[PDB]
Amino acid sequence: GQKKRVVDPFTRKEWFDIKAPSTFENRNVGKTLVNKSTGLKSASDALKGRVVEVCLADLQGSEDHSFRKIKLRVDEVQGKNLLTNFHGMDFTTDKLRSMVRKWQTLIEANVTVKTSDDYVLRIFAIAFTRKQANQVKRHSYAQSSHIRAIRKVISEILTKEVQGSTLAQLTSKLIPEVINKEIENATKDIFPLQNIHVRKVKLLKQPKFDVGALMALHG
Amino acid sequence: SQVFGVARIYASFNDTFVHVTDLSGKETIARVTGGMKVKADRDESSPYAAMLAAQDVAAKCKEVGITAVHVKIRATGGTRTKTPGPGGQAALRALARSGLRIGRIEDVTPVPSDSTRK
Amino acid sequence: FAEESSFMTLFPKYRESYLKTIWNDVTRALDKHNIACVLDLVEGSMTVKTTRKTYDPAIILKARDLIKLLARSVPFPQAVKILQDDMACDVIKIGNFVTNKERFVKRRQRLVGPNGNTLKALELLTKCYILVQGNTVSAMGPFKGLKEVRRVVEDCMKNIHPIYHIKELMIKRELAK
RNA sequence: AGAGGUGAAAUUCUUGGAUUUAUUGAAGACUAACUACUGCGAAAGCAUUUGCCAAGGACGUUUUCAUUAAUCAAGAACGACCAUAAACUAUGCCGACUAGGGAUCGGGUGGUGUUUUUUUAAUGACCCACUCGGCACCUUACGAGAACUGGGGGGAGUAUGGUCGCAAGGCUGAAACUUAAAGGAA
Repeated sequence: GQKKRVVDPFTRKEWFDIKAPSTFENRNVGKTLVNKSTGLKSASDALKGRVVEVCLADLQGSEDHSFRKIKLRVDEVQGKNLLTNFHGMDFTTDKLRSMVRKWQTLIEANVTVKTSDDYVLRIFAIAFTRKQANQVKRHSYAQSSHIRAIRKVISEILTKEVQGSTLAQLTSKLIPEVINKEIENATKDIFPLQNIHVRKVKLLKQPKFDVGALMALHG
Repeated sequence: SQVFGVARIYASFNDTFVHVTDLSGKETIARVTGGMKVKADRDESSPYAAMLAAQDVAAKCKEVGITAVHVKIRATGGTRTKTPGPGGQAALRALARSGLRIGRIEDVTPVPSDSTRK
Repeated sequence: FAEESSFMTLFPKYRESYLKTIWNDVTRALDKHNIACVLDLVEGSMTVKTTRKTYDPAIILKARDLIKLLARSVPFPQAVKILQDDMACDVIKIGNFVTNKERFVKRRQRLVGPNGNTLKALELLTKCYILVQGNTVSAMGPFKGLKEVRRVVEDCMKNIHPIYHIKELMIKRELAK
């Protein structure tokens, strides 16, 4: 039948840019279109549930985070800016596919933790069994009592590294991968365990807004 | 100095989709699929159809102001083929040939992780 | 051009005496496409990396397929047929079709065939290169052949014999010509 | 303004906006990669974490009971609503039977180097020898190895004055009628 005609919708979009919080280095991550702020559904309301999924290599400037994409959720918006908070962290799928090789065991743990705020996180971890130098046998499998003991010490150490961090302190904690060195130093009297990672931090529920804390996080 | 969008190339068998969105992924800058640029209904997955679709996507992208695109390429995935079909290389090649700078190519196919077959 | 891309797979230990011999030919075959690549034997890895002179954006994905094929133990002259545009990989997954190990290994040996006849006939009819390995079936080839071999392998893991599908392929070839 | 899907199409969804993208929520099923000639179970079978419940195995033992044991006919346990597959190229010389070899899984003993580490309680990983027991694999030496049922006897052919059937004619119309219209054939 008869369908519709056209009116160009990129005249009524607005180019808001996105600011990253002060936990990172250089923090102007990009821009975003949204419909212009008319009355009855303004733009600052059509935002604020928007996440951007950017790469930590850009958010830190150095290339040795070329994996590890992180998510920023828009919460405050002012001055044609977007004021974003830490909403997640992932790996790219080709990272963990570049890690998994057979004749070893992958131990993985995940805890449901609450930070020093009323944020709750499901934070994951993966860790691959290593064969030592001077090991002749090809396998280096774990004996599954060692898998329980390693998963226990991993769950204990990352539920201790949260509850003792804020989201600012925890994003600042998982920028220079230092929970990984904590896990490895805690684990090296059970099994060797090459390339421990955290692989995933999931926001589950967030406390309230607290605009002053958001603005203090930014600066 | 660039303005970055994201590509969202879905390169299945039987079809391809070049769908540039903004850096959030919410608002859409010119989704044109492969099956509308040439239509005999069997030629729709082709490198030629992906070439036409990606070229006019990049035209509208430089119209709106996007000079560079992060590329995220996916297959049909799930409990199915998991390989980027024939349009993916051609859509990425036309999106790079038509002016846009290319950043951060990443496979984003849904690896099903214990799927629902039997 | 392209800013930076890098992919990496990691190979099992027995392959390294082979990869060390074919490595100059991978380096030449990628350096005609302007891609760097390293072979790290102290971990057992292979990385492909987009250089500054890489003017093709989607060539790093074919180099990714190349190093993961050399990890999955196809030969090199059958492996660098992936760097050309009409070719693609596939890994059909057959571990999760049936319950008992007796029926599983008999259906997989039904896929390979008596003296390899079913596998070589399917390779000829679909113009593909198939490796039945473990509980998965790798394949390279054109896309029509890849869809053909996927439905043949999954139908062979269900109960219908692969020689029926091969007869239908011969019939369909003669009806297409 | 197409999307499925196909060798091509089609059924189908779609300006009440499909497909794609983003956020969110639910429902059912499953437990990818790690996944191996490896582990467990009487077999059928068994892969997310954590807890509880009982159980099983080998090993260790200068513990205890004292022939309680092995074998299988019988028998016992496991194995009115929405509908589904199974086998399909395969293999080897059998048992009372000798040594082994490399690897691997579980336990144990010894050796003395590196990963470990320290005055919170333990618990390691690897290497080497020995050893016990497993799923397998590659060789070896030596032995009578006999006293859900229903069946004729080889392979490849060849021939037929027998028995039992099928099967050719020849333009239809159209035969009692040398007969239309329309068609086949040339």
